[PDB]
Amino acid sequence: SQTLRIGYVSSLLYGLLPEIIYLFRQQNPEIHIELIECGTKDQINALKQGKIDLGFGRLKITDPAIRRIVLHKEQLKLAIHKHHHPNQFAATGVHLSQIIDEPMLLYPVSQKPNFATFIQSLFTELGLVPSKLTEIREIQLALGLVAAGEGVCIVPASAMDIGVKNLLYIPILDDDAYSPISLAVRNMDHSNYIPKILACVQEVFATHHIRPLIES
Amino acid sequence: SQTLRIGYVSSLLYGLLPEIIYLFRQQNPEIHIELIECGTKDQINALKQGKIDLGFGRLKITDPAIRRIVLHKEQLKLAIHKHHHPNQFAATGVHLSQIIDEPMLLYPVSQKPNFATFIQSLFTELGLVPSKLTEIREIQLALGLVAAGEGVCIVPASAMDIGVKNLLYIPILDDDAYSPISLAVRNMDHSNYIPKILACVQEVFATHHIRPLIES
Ligand SMILES: O=C(O)/C=C\C=C/C(=O)O
Ligand SMILES: O=C(O)/C=C\C=C/C(=O)O
Repeated sequence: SQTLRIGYVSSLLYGLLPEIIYLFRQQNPEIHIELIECGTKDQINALKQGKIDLGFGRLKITDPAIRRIVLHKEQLKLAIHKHHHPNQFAATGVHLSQIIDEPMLLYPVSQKPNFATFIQSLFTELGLVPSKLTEIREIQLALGLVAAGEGVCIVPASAMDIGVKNLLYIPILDDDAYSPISLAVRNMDHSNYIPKILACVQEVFATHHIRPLIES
Repeated sequence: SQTLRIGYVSSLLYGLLPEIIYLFRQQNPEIHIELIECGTKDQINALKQGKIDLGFGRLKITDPAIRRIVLHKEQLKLAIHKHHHPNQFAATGVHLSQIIDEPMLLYPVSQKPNFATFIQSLFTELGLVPSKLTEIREIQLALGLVAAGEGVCIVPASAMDIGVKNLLYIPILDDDAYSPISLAVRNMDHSNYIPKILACVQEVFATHHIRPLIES
């Protein structure tokens, strides 16, 4: 009769999160899990109100009532159509300064701060201004539009395996070009699903030769 | 100043549609294209009201005011977690009769008829009743949930390359196990974007050794 509600952002479906949940379900078959689509910002209130218990997000949205556990620093990639700027965009990587006059697809469409405002700030903190920004509802749609020819899109590396054809995923060479994956929990939540889900995290990361940023 | 509004269902982003739009955009750079997320049923009214001009769908939803142009018959696959029923579900394929007591994920959540009711009817027309059905918002989410361990999901073959890890895509051996991709247009629409988009279709299909069901 125990129900664990887990908030997640869409891009995490293409990474190791499904494996983490699968392992948790195997180890804890009595626990009913609800996977709930929820942005990192929206997870704050969702956690505070008891509407979710765990929140897997990608922004450093701090709150005294919330504990953030940083799991992994994922590198960012510029998604482009494979015939776009064969010479200007090297497969070895681009700096953000090179793509300022490209129509950029941001995502998702949601309460802010979110991944769109995060990607914007990467340009901003370098003194750069993208020429055109369009916010798209979800990551896979933004990638579909890149392939349809509506520009470029910065995504986490795990998005490389989203099944949209004819894209290249090019390294972003600037130092701040990472998206941290984190688990948010209520600060005074002492339920054992937290240490349990974290052990699943470390096990799955270990399988993939990833060292969690946090030691168990 | 000409704007072509194109309705599409999500799964088509992992197929040849983005290429078709990209080719059309190259050939017709003056035409502004809006890609609009829209179910096959909802496309009927959208086309009738002039809110879209072209509708790429996956159901035979007929209407006297709408012309349906069937492009491709795509085979269906059962998405499973790679460790689920190693013996019972052969990689060579399953019949729908074999999976009736599996929790099934349907998609999307939308106005009906839709892909969920379509998948249901495949069981129904064989006298079969799935033991549990849960409707999920979108295809990639249903696939994420399969990998998280919430059951199985019938998808078109092109969904095989959606980047969710640890899934197998198993043939469905029953005869009716296909999802037709079609273009819907207003019956009395004589705009040249129709013959133009169809020529793009045939060109892209040709590149991929696919013969359109309709000859140009
Ligand atoms: O907006 C956020 O809070 C972060 C990520 C959103 C979507 C994704 O990663 O798919
Ligand atoms: O519901 C429909 O009209 C057909 C397909 C829906 C979604 C998809 O293919 O992703």
